[PDB]
Amino acid sequence: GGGDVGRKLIIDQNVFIEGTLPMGVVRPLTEVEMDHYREPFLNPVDREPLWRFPNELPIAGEPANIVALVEEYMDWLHQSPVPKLLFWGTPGVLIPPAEAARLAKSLPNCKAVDIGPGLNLLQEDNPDLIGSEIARWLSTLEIIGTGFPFDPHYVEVLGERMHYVDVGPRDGTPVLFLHGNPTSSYVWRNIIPHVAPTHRCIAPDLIGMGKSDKPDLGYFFDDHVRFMDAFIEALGLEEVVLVIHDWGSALGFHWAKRNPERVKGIAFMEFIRPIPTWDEWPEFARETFQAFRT
Ligand SMILES: [Cl-]
Repeated sequence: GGGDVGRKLIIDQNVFIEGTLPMGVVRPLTEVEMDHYREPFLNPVDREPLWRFPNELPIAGEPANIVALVEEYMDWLHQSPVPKLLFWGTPGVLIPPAEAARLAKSLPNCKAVDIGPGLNLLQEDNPDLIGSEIARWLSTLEIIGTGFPFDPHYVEVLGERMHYVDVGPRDGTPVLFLHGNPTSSYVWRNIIPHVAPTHRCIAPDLIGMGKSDKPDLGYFFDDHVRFMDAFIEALGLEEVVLVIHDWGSALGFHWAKRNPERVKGIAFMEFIRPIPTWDEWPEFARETFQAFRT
């Protein structure tokens, strides 16, 4: 029946972690890094978000509700004067170089930065360029390590505990870092130290991911929207700068569309846009993502 093939891969065999995660990094992840990425998902039942996410991707018009939501935030982004910083690599996964270049020209107030060879987790291939460029860009606004040496923070959100990194000073505009699938705040570990000297860095683990709680949800995008909206409010955030990636970019752009006065800049990379046909998905990943959605 529907879903059996993709669930066997992602839920039973843990393919998103053991296979697709390496497919998203140009360099080889170390065993220590793999173990940090594996930690939330040792129990197969906890792998639901890893499977629902690729089934939410807006590919070939489906699911229609996600396609519409993403089209809406992309239209918002095209009409917004907010400062934008777009990182891209070659060949990319979600964003081919030609699309990055086009968006750098068509989006208002947008600087683009080539990180060199990159797939999906650009932060793993060139953290020092991404971090240093974010830090320089923040200084203009009108506002590779394997460890995770951050003090834990936890906040109750709609009755569920969410984990986050929170470092840097409390007397400015904070920078909110949003990860995607199948990562956690760990993906930002080598970016945050470039920013923390000047700006507060807040990096939550999405519900069901990282060190956040694992409620019995379907882990649709709607669930992530609800929990991230409530996380932001539970921290009392007013205005923010966003640094977003992958499904975290869908969260960040959708939040910005709904809260435009509160977004003072967006840095983004390997982000969710509508993929009109399977031909626009990279061949090396096409049979994999088709199977995930079977
Ligand atoms: Cl995904």
